[PDB]
Amino acid sequence: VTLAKVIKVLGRTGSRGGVTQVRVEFLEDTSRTIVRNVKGPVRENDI
Amino acid sequence: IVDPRVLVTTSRDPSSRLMAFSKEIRLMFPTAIRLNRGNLILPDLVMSAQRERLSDIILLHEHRGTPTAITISHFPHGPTLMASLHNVVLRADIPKSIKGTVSESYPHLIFEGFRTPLGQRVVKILKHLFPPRDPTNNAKSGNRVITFVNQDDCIEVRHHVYVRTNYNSVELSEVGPRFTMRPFSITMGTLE
Amino acid sequence: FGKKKSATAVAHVKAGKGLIKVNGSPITLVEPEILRFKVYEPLLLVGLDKFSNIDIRVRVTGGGHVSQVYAIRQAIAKGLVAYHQKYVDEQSKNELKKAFTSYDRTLLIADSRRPEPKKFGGKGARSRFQKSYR
Amino acid sequence: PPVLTSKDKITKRMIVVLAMASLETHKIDKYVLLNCDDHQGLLKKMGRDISEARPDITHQCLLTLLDSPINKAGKLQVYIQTSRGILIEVNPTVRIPRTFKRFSGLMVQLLHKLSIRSVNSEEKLLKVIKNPITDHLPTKCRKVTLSFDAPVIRVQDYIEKLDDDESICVFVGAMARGKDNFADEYVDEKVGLSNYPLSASVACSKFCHGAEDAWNIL
Amino acid sequence: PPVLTSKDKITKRMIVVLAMASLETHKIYVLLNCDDHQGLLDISEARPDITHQCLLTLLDSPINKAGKLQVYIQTSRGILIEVNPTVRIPRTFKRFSGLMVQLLHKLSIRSVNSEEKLLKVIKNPITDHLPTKCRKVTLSFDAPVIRVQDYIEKLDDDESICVFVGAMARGKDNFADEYVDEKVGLSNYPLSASVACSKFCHGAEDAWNIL
Amino acid sequence: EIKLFNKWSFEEVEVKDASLVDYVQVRQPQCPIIERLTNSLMMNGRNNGKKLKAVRIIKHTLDIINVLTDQNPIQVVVDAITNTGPREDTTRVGGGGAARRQAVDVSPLRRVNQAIALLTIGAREAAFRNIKTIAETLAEELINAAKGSSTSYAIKKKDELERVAKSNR
RNA sequence: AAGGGCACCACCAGGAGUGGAGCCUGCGGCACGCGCGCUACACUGACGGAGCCAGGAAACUCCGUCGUGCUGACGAGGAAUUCCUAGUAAGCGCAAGUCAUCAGCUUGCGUUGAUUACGUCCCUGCCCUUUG
Repeated sequence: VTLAKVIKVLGRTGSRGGVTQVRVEFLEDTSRTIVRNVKGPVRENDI
Repeated sequence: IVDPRVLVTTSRDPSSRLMAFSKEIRLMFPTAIRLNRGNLILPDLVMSAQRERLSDIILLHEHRGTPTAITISHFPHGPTLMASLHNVVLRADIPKSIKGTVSESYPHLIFEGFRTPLGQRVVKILKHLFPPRDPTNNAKSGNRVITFVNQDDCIEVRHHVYVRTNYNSVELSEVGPRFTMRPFSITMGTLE
Repeated sequence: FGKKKSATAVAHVKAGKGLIKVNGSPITLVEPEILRFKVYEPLLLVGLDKFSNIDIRVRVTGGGHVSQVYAIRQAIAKGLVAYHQKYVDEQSKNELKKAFTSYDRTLLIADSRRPEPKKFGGKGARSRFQKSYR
Repeated sequence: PPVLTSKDKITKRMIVVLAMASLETHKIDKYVLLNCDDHQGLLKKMGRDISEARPDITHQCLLTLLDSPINKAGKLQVYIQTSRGILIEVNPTVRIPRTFKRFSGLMVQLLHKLSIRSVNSEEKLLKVIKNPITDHLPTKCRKVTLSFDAPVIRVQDYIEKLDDDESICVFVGAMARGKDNFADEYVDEKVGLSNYPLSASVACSKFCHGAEDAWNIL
Repeated sequence: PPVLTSKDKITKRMIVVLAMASLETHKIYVLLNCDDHQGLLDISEARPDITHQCLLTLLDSPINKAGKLQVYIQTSRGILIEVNPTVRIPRTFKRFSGLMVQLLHKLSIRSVNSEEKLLKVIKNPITDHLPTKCRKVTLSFDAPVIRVQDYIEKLDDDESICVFVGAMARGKDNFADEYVDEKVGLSNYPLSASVACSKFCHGAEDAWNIL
Repeated sequence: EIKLFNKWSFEEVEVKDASLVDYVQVRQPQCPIIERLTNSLMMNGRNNGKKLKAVRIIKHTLDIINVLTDQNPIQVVVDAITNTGPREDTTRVGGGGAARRQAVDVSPLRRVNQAIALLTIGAREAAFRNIKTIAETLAEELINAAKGSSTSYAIKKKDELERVAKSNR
């Protein structure tokens, strides 16, 4: 579900940005939401 | 009609060994369903037949009186028959290399010892049970045959894969399962 | 009036006083307790509109324990709302009802579950015996 | 001094797993352990098990660990892990047999019966258990693989960094040679202990020493 | 790493001497030892495994690899052996015994090529072979416990350190009393001979920034 | 089916970091709200093969696990499975032979679940304190997961799973 | 070979599990091997009194005694491998077949009463084409 883009919010006005997700080597579907690290599309996700 | 679907139902006295026989005889190739619970008390068989849309059913039961008993049942009038079988612990297992095996192909049938007998029921049963899809077109590429032979009072169920050469030539290789059925109680349909 | 997964509880309805006896006892007791509430929680559950009322009570009996408990359950509020007008509420008996079932599952009708079915197999049902021919 | 076992999932402790241990019975009509002295003839004939028959290493390591203060202090348990995939738990109070001949006898018996029982007590001394090792391990446990080609560490320092409620599990290859990946699937990292190649036993003393220093054991 | 020998009497090394070593050949020759000669017999005077154990424990050490260690063996019958730091002692007791038996008969094990002597029987006492600045100590359960690292750091920049350990299963710590300056303990628990060896090696490796 | 209430009824409607709360009393993505967790804590307890007493278990484990340094009991139970889930472990590879295993989420309901039957487990595996209080091990361990929510002290593998899915990534 | 599908007799996610143990009953052998099981390693327990009720059932609830000590073979099982996605699994039990007596079987039947999934990825099977 490789986290899509990271469209945060201004500067210091965002506890954390959101992030869509699906999958490549498994699933595939729309999404966003729960996670607040700071990786990137370089990083990825799972389904 | 559509292909008849089969429902395998483990009875209250079904065990591991009998369940192994169920699994090998039945398989999702693909007109079959398995349940780990079932009973032959009743109207219950008619209930399961309607709710699961299965016109073929096999109950698995074992007591010392009737060990490894497989009660074949058809929704159509003229049904039930108990077929009990037993295996020897010394039988070697054929685990599959000979049979790369395409699941869902129309099996061939050979019956040795056809008559006349009130039996005829058994031939009718197994032909209705495993002949799957009824087509007008047949591709000649194999694969397997279901053989049933009468052995001076027991029916010998065997399954072979076909091999063909230019020597003729058909040769057979057994893939199992190998079953000797002992005939038990029978129920037959009314004329209506 | 309400049976539960092989069990069955009967409903008594005609206005009276306190002490609503289940079986022939008192929804004080009802001793297959632990979760002895969820019984006193239909009456308690009356927490939504009423406080206890002033009516009746009947006996249950079928299958086994927690079965029965869950039965007497509907049994009650499936009999507060009793038609009415002599039992439920002489008007708009959705008073309780929709309230006594905006967090219910007992008076909230019964569950489509019920024991049966096995298999020519092992235990039966679906759990077909464990075999491993060699 | 409470005896440590896998059942206990909380205590902070040091665990050594002798991975890739060479234990195998041998038929002849009597049983013995497959070993490079007796069976170098046979092994070669059959064109293999070249040094896959070094049960002595395991034997050495065991003496070395159990004889250690950290064991005497009850802050250490050991596990074995066979070439053939057999996992053993070793009761820390077991006075393992001093000689290899007597060791062999007992390992042959352990392998056939899956446990070794005290004649008076009902706790086992050795017990074959189910993989993976990671079920039996403490819940908060750091896991590492000893390796010559890994970054060298001072064990005393490596240990003082552990959360006060966090154990340490070390996998040693109880063998003469081989890739140090016998545990890649479980460990957090690999570490070296010396700029010199060590023997399994020595790696084991070195590590015990280190824990003994850091955990204040004399 | 230039090899340490009894001739070099200056260099600062650590020396371990395995005392009361059980190395008694038995005519049939092989090494006399519990396993085989249990029946034939007192088992305590026949524990060569302990020696074999310690030799592995000692020669495998980082400190020997750094060549600041020296092993000597002095049996329970007063035979004295200098071990060459670079000898790769047999790993199995059986092979060990073959070799150990031969050495006792021939008085030395020679390398199949080099002039060096992998193992040698030397004449007593052990004092005539140690370095001239050398502290003599005996290990003993019955003595004041110490931190090996601390102890080693108190040594003169020239002073070597020679510990006498008993390669035995049981017994009096007296075996080196005529030579020792001091007897000390490394633990609150009683240790096996080989474990006592690790302790010292490791503590001194630490003291000496090895490695 | 089939628990109770009262006994404290301290309903902390906050404490729910990350996602979670959007499933703190749920199941779906696959139940619904299988009573605010504590219906699964009490349920993951049926590891012999039958609830009730299990029900007791829970309850006792509760009155206990709150009596002892109260954090509103329920919020200790939430704040139990709260700061106590996995977070992007690995899972096979296939890209090799002879795999390797890469990591990632952690489908929430996971994080809750995979820590639920887990804390449940660590409990079950008494052996410390091998007392006689199932609900104690069940508590303390869950309490050593509230107070333990201060390291380590019972979960542990909690970390492991995560403090590992970093290197072999 | 290719390309693609379906399935808990196939994997994944887990659940319970046998394989270790004692006895059980089969298939061999003719001291011993392989299989289906029964009950156990115990504190969610055993043990006595008590509460109830199913298609004086038992598991089970309460009150009290034992003190995690082979107590009131076997210390949870190697390599393998079984089965199952909900009135299931799992546990607990009874009716019936068996019958003069005999159930560790079996077909059933109620009693308590989970955890699991986006599933398809790969190992096994099957299939459908094509391709020889």
